[PDB]
Amino acid sequence: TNLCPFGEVFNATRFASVYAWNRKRISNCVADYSVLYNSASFSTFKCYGVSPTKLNDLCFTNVYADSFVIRGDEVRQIAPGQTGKIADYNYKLPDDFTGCVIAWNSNNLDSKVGGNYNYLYRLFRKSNLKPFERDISTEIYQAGSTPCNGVEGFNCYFPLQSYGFQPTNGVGYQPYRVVVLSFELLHAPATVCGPK
Amino acid sequence: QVQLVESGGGLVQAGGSLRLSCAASGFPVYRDRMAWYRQAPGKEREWVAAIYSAGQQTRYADSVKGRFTISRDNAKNTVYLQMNSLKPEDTAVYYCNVKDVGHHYEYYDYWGQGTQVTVSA
Repeated sequence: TNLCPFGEVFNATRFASVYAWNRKRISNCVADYSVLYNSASFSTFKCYGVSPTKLNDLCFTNVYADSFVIRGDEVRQIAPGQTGKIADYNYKLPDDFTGCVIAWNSNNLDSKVGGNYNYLYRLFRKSNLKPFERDISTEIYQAGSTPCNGVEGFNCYFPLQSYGFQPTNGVGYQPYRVVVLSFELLHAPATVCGPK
Repeated sequence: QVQLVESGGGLVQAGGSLRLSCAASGFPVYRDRMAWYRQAPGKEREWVAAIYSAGQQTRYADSVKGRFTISRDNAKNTVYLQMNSLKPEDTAVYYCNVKDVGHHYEYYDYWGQGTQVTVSA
């Protein structure tokens, strides 16, 4: 029924900023997870509620692939129960997450001589993101009680911040591409299954 | 490594125009946010204008709305502030500004040396 288009997700030329993280729905296709897990291409490949070696034996109603770019020392925030600027304000996994977090160093593709500042993360927000919530607004953040009126100033901040990805950065401040696979099984016929 | 150099400015009569430049070295001008501030004699440094890579591209303080326009040139790694219909209240030292994040999540404010802008009544 056609192979699932994982390459469309994992080898995309352009990845999203985490604040505007990208979601692709995967449905009606044969998924080979082992070829991802056993590729030796990833520095993180961990699953919650499923084993990585058993993914090829599982059927799901739908799969969601969320993808974005963060720095390496923030990869640890892409896990249930984690807190920090990324989990709080950018991309939040639920406590009962079933799926996989997959990450790899993308310095060879996302670093520029002179610095790559294209990737942004939300630095300020009034409250924490709910699980799988996406906030792409770009309003001036009111830190105090006086309204901002579209204007920076005292207690009034632009809420997005560039990562400063210089190629000479330490590995903790290097860019990592991240894909979060979410597996849903509902009481519908399974559309995404493993091979054989 | 990160450095901002303001140029432009000088003396102008009320109603005249000026273009300030901010040459950036160590980082690309295409980034989250680049800002212009100004500090008048005896006053607090205040935000004037900013250009953003996401959302509304430009924002301006109320007192300069409709009279200033900010822009960027990537080939020259520069940000410009075009100032029209200048008024004596616009007299100040002008600074460009960026806010960077470091390895240990420090937030550093980078300023240039400033350029003097004088508008005579």
